[PDB]
Amino acid sequence: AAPGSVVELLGKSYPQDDHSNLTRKVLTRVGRNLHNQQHHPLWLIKERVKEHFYKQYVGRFGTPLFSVYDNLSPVVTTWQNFDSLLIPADHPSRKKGDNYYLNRTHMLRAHTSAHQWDLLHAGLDAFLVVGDVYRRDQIDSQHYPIFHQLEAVRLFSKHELFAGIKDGESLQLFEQSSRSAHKQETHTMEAVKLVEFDLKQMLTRLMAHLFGDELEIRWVDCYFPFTHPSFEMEINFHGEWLEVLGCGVMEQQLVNSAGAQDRIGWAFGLGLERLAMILYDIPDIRLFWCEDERFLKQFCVSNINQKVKFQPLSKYPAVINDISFWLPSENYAENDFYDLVRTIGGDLVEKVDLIDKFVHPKTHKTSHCYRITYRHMERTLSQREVRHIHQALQEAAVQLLGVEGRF
Ligand SMILES: N[C@@H](Cc1ccccc1)C(=O)O
Repeated sequence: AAPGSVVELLGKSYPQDDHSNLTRKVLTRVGRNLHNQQHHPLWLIKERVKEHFYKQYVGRFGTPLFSVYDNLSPVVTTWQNFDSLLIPADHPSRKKGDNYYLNRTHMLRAHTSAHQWDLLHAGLDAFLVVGDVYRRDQIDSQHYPIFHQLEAVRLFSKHELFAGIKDGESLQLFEQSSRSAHKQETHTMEAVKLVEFDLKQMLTRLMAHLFGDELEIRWVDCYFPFTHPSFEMEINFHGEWLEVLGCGVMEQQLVNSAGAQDRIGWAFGLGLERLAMILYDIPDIRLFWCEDERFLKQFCVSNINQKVKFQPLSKYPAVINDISFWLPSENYAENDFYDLVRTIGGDLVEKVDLIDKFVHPKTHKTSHCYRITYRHMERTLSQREVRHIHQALQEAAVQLLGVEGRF
């Protein structure tokens, strides 16, 4: 089960090192490209978004052709994923505990924004990126190691932005003042208000297209290193406000660095599983990855506009088991255990909760106790088979994570 190094992926070879933390299970998902699978719910959202840009977005010059990139390799450099987007070298979004690193220099993209700089650099004014993205996180019905994002970028020239106004040729895109909560230092408020208006009006119309003139949305001010001002859009769903996308006015240093210093732009990044789970009332993110026809056939529509009225699957009983152990001497991350659960338990596991931790005074070691909910999306799980999965996770935690079984 070692080496250890190398890792081979899509023909290329990645020497392992101190950053390397890809699990075999996660790599078996690379290439699957659910966003490209005809009649998959993620493919369906992608197509409806594409049609909206092609038919229903208007510009004064008028409206850009959005070139669509849904087949980019997820293997990116840390420069693509982080530095091109002005993300600081000490930013927590870079933590080994949160990202799948092939090694020091390469990784599975954590967001589709990892392609913004390159596509700008190629001179494109308007583009969509659709792709599988990869993040190390907890286990519950809303988190999965792979999910899918749709990115959009839209640049404006000065005369395009101000095209509707009389003395517009004296209005400008850029100035030299201060950054506020409302604008970057090199942007005029004249420009920012028009870009922000275009961004939100375009997203509101896309949501009305996807959902119907019924839904309740709200804009929440937030922060990203690569846009300013920035927002999340939240949809109220089952009584709770849920974020589905981040967006904002692109940081001018990013746009200038790619070679488009005569442009101002907006960008957004939407979570396809998050929206699909809301649009269709899909209760667990693991359903996107199952091949059960009770789920999948419901999204075979005659055309991408035939409304699908998702009928929820039966829920099957769960088996609950706890697992406690002594942490190794200062070398452990919660997300390592979560990776190992994914590896051994796979899609049998509905969630894992760290329920207890304490330090033992005589020994100085830390104990963790995790509660593991076993529940299959397609069938009832036998006590017998869960017992065997659980015992294997216990032994595996001892061999690989260096834990000491406390149970
Ligand atoms: N990349 C961000 C979303 C985003 C895209 C573009 C602009 C602003 C925000 C994320 O994954 O959360």
